[PDB]
Amino acid sequence: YRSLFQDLELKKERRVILDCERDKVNDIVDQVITIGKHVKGYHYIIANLGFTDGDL
Amino acid sequence: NSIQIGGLFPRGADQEYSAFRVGMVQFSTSEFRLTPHIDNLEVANSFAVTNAFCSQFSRGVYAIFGFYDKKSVNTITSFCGTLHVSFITPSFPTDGTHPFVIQMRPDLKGALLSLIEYYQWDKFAYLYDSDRGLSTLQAVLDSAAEKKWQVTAINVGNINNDKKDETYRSLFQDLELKKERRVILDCERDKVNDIVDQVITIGKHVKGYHYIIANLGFTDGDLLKIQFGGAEVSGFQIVDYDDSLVSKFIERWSTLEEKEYPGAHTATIKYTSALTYDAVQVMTEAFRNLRKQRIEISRRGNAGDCLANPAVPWGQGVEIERALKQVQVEGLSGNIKFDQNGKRINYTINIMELKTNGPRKIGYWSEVDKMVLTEDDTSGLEQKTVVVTT
Amino acid sequence: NSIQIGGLFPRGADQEYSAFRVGMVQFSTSEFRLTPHIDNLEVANSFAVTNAFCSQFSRGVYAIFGFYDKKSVNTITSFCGTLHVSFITPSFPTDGTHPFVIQMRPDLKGALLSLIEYYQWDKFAYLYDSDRGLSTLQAVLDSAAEKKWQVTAINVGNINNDKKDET
Repeated sequence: YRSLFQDLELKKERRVILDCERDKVNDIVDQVITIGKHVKGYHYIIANLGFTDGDL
Repeated sequence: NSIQIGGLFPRGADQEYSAFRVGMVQFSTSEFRLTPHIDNLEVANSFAVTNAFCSQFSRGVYAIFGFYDKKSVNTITSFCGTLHVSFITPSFPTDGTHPFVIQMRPDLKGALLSLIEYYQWDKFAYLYDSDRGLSTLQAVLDSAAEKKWQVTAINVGNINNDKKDETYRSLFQDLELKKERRVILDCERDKVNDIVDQVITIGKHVKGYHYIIANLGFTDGDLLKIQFGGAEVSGFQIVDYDDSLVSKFIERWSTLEEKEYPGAHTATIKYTSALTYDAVQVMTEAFRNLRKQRIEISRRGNAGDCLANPAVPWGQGVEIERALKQVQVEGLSGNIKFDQNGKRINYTINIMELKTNGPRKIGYWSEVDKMVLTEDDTSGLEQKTVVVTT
Repeated sequence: NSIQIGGLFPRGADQEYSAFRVGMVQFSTSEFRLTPHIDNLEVANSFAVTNAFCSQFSRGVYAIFGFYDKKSVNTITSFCGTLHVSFITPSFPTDGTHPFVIQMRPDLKGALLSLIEYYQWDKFAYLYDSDRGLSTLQAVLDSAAEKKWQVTAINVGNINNDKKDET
């Protein structure tokens, strides 16, 4: 993910749409909290019916 | 000689008690084997301190070991200075030069005030736990008006454990009223990692911020969680793991049984556990020198009641206080030399910075040999300050 | 009833001991006359505190009176909260709400932080004796960052009595 998110910061995407299960979402959500790039400016979209089932 | 010593320990400090027993394995010589009167009692209640104290005072022990609270700082410095029994601790030093008080924690505010002058700050936030006293707060405020600094000093120990998540959002957003990119944290490694996770809660650990941890346990924190967060973390770790004397201890420490000795099998170690093992080296070298000087101190329970009015003690412990201060040994915390008051001297504090590759030394600080930088082969984060000739 | 009470007093506080006896003249009713176990001892040494304490604890007294040092703040709040004997003092209050601790000094930092807002200050010098604790220093610093104040806080109790003119 540090290989992936720093490649995402080559284009610096403030617009991320995640399409995973609520375990695999919260894996990637914690990787965003790992790199710490969940500050204002970014926008995130979870693409399952379990929006409240994540780590809100 | 079965030398009766003290065995006070706060409850939950069993890793320090584990390294206490490692010193009881390594430093129990054939000349004498030490006899600990183990009192795993509380530390905040001085009633719990006094009953463990006056029981060992009824034993006639010669060197009491443990910690002390900021409540029990004036219990230990009052009775031990009066009842002529030396006390050894890894806790924070006392401002008053009290007799019979030996203490394993070297003074950090000399390197700390020198560190802020290195980073050349003028206004910074200073969150602090008041449980180790406010003498470090008195140090940064006396240098605030001296070097024209604007300290944002807010206590954090007043926050109860019930709601210590919304109070930080009240606190950090008030810290973002002035937007402090310069935060110095003065807490224990549990209370540091509480506040560190509150920084990760608000997410303001990005580049631009700077953080300073103000204890000797810099590697004892949560380094991996904000190793790649973006901000710059700079601290002090006295346990130099690069030393072979430290590493061969870890080769004995990390191979211990974790079930038998709790918190031992991990390769990392608390500095309080390291200062505990260093204290046994000083205590053994003392009674080896009492065996060399042949000052026979054979005391039964003649001290006895600590409520004797007046309680006049046996005066041979004054030389035992002196012979502790005459011990100059090495160890896990470098050279261990004492003054005439029990404060550690001729030490060297290693300035440690958390980087992308992890913790990294940039310099060392001794008490009179001040902050001299240590070599800076910047292989990781390869920027190397491009020389522009003209 | 000859009610045994405490009689701890720091040495040199005899004017307070004088008004203590005026209360022993005025407020000694016919129902009961109080019995002070007078201990005019030191206040900095907790050993001197404990022997005067545990003697009256051997008496079985009901209300111990005196002062306390910032050294003996954690001697009184530890034993009296444990040994279930109430203590009365005119000394400065404790930050921790300890049991069996009664104290005659009302909190001044509420009027003090309100007074600086009345004079509308922004930068001031704050010399202080640390012997009454640093809770008043904690009050003015928590209102320093609150009201954007620049406190010049320098301790003065560290100055010894030998050279307290050139310092």
